[PDB]
Amino acid sequence: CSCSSLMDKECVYFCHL
Repeated sequence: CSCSSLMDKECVYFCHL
């Protein structure tokens, strides 16, 4: 699981780092 911009913490919580 990964997002476009790991920077955007919102996008992180998603996959949960």
